[PDB]
Amino acid sequence: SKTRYYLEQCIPEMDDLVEKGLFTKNEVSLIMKKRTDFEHRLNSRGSSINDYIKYINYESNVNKLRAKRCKRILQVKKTNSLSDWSIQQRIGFIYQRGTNKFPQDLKFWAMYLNYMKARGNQTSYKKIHNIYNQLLKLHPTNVDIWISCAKYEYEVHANFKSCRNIFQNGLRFNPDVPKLWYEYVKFELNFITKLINRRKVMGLINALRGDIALTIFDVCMKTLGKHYINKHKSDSKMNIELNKETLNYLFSESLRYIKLFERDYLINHVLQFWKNPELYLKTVMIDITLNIR
Amino acid sequence: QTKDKKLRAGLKKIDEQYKKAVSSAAATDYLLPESNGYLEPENELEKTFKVQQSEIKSSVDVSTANKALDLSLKEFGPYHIKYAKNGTHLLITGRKGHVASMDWRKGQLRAELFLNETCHSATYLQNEQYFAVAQKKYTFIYDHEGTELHRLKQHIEARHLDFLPYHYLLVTAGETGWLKYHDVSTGQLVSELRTKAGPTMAMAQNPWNAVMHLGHSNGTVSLWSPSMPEPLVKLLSARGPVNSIAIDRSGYYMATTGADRSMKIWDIRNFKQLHSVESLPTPGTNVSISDTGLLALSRGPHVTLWKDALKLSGDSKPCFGSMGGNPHRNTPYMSHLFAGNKVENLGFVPFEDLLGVGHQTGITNLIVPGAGEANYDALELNPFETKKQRQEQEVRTLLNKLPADTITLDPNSIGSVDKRSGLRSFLRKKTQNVIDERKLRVQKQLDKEKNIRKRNHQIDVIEEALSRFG
Amino acid sequence: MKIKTIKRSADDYVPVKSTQESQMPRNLNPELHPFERAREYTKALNATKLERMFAKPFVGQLGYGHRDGVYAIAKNYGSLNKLATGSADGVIKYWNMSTREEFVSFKAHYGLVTGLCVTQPRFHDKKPDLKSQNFMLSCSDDKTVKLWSINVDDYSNKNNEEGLIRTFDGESAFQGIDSHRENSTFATGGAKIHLWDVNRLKPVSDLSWGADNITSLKFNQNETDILASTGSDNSIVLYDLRTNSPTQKIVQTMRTNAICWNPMEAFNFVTANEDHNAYYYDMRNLSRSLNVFKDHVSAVMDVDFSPTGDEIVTGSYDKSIRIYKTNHGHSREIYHTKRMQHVFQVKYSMDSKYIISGSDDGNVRLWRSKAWERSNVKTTREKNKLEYDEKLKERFRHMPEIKRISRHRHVPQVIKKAQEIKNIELSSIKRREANERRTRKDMPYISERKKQIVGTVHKYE
Amino acid sequence: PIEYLLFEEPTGYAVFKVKLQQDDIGSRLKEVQEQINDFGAFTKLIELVSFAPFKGAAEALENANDISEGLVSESLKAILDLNLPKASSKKKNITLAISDKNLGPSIKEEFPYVDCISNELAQDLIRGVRLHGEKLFKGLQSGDLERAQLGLGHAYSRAKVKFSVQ
Amino acid sequence: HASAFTRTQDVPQTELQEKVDQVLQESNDVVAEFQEE
Repeated sequence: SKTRYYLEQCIPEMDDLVEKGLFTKNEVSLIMKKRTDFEHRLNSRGSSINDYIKYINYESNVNKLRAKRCKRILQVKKTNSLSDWSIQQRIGFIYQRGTNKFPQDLKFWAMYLNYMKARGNQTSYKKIHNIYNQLLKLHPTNVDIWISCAKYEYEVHANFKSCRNIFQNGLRFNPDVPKLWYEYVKFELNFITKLINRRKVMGLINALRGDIALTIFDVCMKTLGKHYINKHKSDSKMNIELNKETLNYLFSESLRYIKLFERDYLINHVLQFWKNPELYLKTVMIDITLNIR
Repeated sequence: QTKDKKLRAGLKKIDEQYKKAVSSAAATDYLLPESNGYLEPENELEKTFKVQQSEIKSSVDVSTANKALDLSLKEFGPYHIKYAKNGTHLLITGRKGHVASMDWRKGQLRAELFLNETCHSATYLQNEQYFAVAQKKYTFIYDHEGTELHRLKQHIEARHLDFLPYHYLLVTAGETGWLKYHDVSTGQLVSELRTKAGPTMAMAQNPWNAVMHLGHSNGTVSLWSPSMPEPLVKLLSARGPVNSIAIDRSGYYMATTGADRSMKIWDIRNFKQLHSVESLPTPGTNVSISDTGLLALSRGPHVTLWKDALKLSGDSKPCFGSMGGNPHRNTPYMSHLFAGNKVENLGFVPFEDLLGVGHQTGITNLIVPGAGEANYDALELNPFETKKQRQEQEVRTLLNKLPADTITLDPNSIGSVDKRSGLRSFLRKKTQNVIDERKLRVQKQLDKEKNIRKRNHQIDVIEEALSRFG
Repeated sequence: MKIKTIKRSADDYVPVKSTQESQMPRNLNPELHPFERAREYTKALNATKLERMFAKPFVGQLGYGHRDGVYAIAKNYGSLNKLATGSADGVIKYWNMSTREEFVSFKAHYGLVTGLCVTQPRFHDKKPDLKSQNFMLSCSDDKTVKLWSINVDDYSNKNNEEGLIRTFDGESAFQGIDSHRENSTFATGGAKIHLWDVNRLKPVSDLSWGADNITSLKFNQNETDILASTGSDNSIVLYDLRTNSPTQKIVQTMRTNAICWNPMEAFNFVTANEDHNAYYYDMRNLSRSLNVFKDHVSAVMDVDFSPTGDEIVTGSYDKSIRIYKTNHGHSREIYHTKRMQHVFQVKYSMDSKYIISGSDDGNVRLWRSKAWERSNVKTTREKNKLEYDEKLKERFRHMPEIKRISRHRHVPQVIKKAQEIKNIELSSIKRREANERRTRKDMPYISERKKQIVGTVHKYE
Repeated sequence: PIEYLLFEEPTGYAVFKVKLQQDDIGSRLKEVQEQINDFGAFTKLIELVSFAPFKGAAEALENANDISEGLVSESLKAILDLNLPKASSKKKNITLAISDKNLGPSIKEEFPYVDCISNELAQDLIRGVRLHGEKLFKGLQSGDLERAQLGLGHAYSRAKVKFSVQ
Repeated sequence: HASAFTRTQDVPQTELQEKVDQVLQESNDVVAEFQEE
């Protein structure tokens, strides 16, 4: 039925592949046998990610064999045929079906994304964005995938505005993640250093910059305090104890912000807001070591 | 071509749709799963008819060499072999009482019947389940365990029964000169025809046409249908009686063997015999056609297989030995001969490459490289069938069975188009007669007016002087 | 001596798992698939038998219905569930067909309702809510046009003003009504048709060929400035809005009870005509008719086009309702019940699947447009089998057995006997005309599409 | 036109996209109610698109209280902002199907381009979704729904009564 | 058909959005028989 439909979709590129002199009929028949096996194992009940991944692996191996055969038997880098994009379209369609049936597999989503980015020459910015929108709709509470899409866009296209909006949406969904706050501050400082080095090369050929990260830090500490209060919200002793646990949480986090950390001024604002026992001793030893620096 | 753009566009649209359909059929031909088997001599000294079943059994795999059987049951008479249409179940009927139906691949005996009444032939009718045997007098429909389901009474001395599965129709040619089409689904004698000529010696069905071919004592074959009580066609094939006939799966070629050491290869669709093998040392007992166009002949101790004898070339006429290796002589493709057995009958297996001969001691499957077609179709006939799938296909076929009168000479003939109280009662009869005479009178007047209109369509001195005096 | 035989990979043909579904190899060789015409003919025959066995046209009725017979029906062209029905008692109702219930029930007039329309007005004082309310426009017998709100629970984005937004007093008895769409401008046909604006209590313009009355109106769907009107000097008059004037008059033989434009051609319309007929007219060439629909035995009361634009449903003064195709000119199907009488209004639905039919026993029964297409969503296998059987029956439609079992529909005995009496009368008239043709020389061979037009005004050539 | 539909759940919100509509004239019919009841016929109508779970039980309690009072929550606003397509704010609004006429106007106020629907048809779709539950989640992780029901019910009731350790 | 990348309503919805936006705003036989038949 549906398997017959898919193999009939597979026919014409095999026709062109045997018509051009690079694959004999017995090889065609063996390829079609393995194709029928994989299509039935997919379409039946109880199919699995192992079946989809094995199908993808076999199709990639067939494409590599076709490439070696075209480079050897006639020594042309690219034939003017139908198959050369047909096999890649088949792999894309396999990935589409896999992510339509098992939309929980992070590993399969990552394999899809790395495949599309690796052949990203012929792919589309819009296609990667459609994949990322689908994945972010499905798993909105994965700071790993939020950071992954933002970091891809920042290191490939450096689209500061869109990466900023990506981080804003991710932080609207997950305020509870200091890893996400950490990476947003990292991106903001990377953007600031990029801008100031752009100004430096501009002066070669011919601070609000910190204050943005300071404001991010302030709203981070506020919402982190609120949400660690909400997690395990009772009398005066329990209130004081949860207050001290939240304080230790936030101040270990600000210590991590210092480890992330111009630099002296940012640390001054951090210790300022910290002031706003043993922790106080930690603050003053940070102060005397900064004065040493 | 006509000079009307509407008809031009319509016929061109139908033509391009037809072309798209046949090209998609060729695309399925690319999607075909398997490939046939071949036998090639590879040299000039080696000939294909010099091989042996022992050599081929050594040179092939273990599955086919385990499938190629040799059963010896020497107690009862020469056995008769019939496979199911699927190709999975076998049915042997001995000459005295032995009737066995066996799955034969997984090695399971479905039904064994000992009958002292001398049986002749038997067929799986619609599945492996129900099978019909012939007896000394009556015909018997048997269930799958071996129990007796029905004693068909009217089919008296049925010599050559055979079943045809789309119409669900059980032909029973016998001895008195007679032929009875009996529907097995409704359980009813549909047609009863008398054969004027004599005792019907041979019989086979044209499967594409689903019509019956009898071979009489005169030397003529005759093609019959369950509609009309005369034969559709009659062909003088040989002299004496016709021993056997076989018909290609395509329904194109017929092979007849007649007792005056004669063999004829006929074209059924055009009724010109392709040729006539006359060099026949002993009279041919049986003749079969495989699914791949391969011809099988049995003279009784000998069985001979020809490849490509069913075409129109002069080389396609089969011979029995070439002088110096003449390529324009059709040497026999593969031979075999037994010790002292007389082969009772023979039939190819449907979806493997074997032919089973039934002979005096038992059953033998000879391996052929290219006997049966490689890849079947699973919508029609499955050698792999679960029980629910089998019974569902049975109900489906019973739903879409074809009626009996459809059996004709041209299976496209359905599509044609043509333009095709006392005194009151007495006086009522009086006035009714008057009205009918009135109707006939006005009809005659209209006819007279039309005749004069047809005449207007097609249009001596003393006589001129007397012109207007009449 | 190179040999190779036919082996089967049993793991290929039968799968190693148990839950995996086995492969189904297919070889399309016509030598392998033998009986084309016979198999397809018997498939078409079983298809028609299953269709005649599964024909179940009646699906339900709309609540308790009205008291004194449904004489006005107006579907909602925008939405899908809402229609308005109007009894001859004076009460108008706004049915939700989804739950088969009402929204409100306005006892509206003293006299009969003579027309209904549903709409949305374009007020200049404010934009009224297109979404929380619908509006109805009832055209009375006692010289009144009343415009009503309906509170509608379609959308939930709010949370007064239930009934009778506005009234338009009149001079003559209003008899028909329709609303120029996209501009909210409604024309009412009384003794002379008036074009009214919603925000003007007096009739804005007068449209009148002569001083004869008008029975009904209808605007066209596309090119929406074209109006057509049926007047009781058995005359069809096309009116135009952008020139603000009558356009062309055709005088038939008998009075046309209804008219309906078609929504997919914009210049074809069908007229339900009292001589048992439905005449399918073009607009521009009014000297003939594009088609005739013939299978009634009493006065055709109402017609409607399917929104696909290919089928016409006609309800008659006889207690029956037929469905025709545009191409054939004969009844595809007839629906009838002992409980329905004098079907005075018929409206094909808006998604082209159902047929609402308001009879005069006070019931508004809705039927199926094909007696097989069930409402449930169907899997791809069954949908392919269903379209296959339909296409095959279409191909083998004209075989005698298929034609017999496809046309054998049970008709009530009164309609059957009236039809055969009508056939006897027509055959007798035909043989008298044949005898006159035999005798007399110069008689015109009148065409059966130009026969029923007494005279058009703007004699074009 | 029922393009998307919302569904509240004790473990968060789920936003589905409708593919094929049951026809709204035969919605009272035996066959359409039976294909709502059967699971394999429901997935031709409803596929999941987004599913955002609640962070903790206290956030779940506060969001359930806001749904009970009929207002919109921060997480709800975030989910709809991510999911719904921004069309023109004057014509061709995007259709969201919900279950509460009281929840309607707040959604409309927060998003002028969206249009809420709570019909008999929308209630039928939400009823089918509630019937099939975890089978519609395609393997996406959720808590035990019934354990979530018990916990949230007790927490919401203790909040509405003001139970006390005293 | 909205996405996670572009901003939807172009107005700050959270304190993060408004603060960073205002600071970036600052930063700008047989034969015979047969013949007989």
